[PDB]
Amino acid sequence: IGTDKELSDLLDFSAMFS
Amino acid sequence: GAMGSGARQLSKLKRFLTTLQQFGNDISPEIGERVRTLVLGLVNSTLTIEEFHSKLQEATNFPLRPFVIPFLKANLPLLQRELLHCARLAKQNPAQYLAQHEQ
Repeated sequence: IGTDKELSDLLDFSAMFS
Repeated sequence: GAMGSGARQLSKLKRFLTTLQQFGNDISPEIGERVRTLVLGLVNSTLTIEEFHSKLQEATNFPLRPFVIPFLKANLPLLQRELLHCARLAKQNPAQYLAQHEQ
């Protein structure tokens, strides 16, 4: 996916797998 | 290749920090100082990725993606190298140490 990829590829993990 | 690719990582580092910075911008008037000190420290060669991320967990809460701490290690060369240029213009006496911690 995109949008703040640099921030997502390092921050947050549960909010995406939940 | 060209001379000056270290500018790339600064995009994620300068951006990432802006998020975790607020994650703990409600603890006390010192965290705001911690987050600021953590970043300046990691760049001042007085910190480290494993430490910055490990410590930031308190002030900014870095415990996120298990692969987040390693990222800074890959982009660190850019943030350090690129920032080293401007840092050279200052070259003060780091021996002063204002925070001083065990780490």
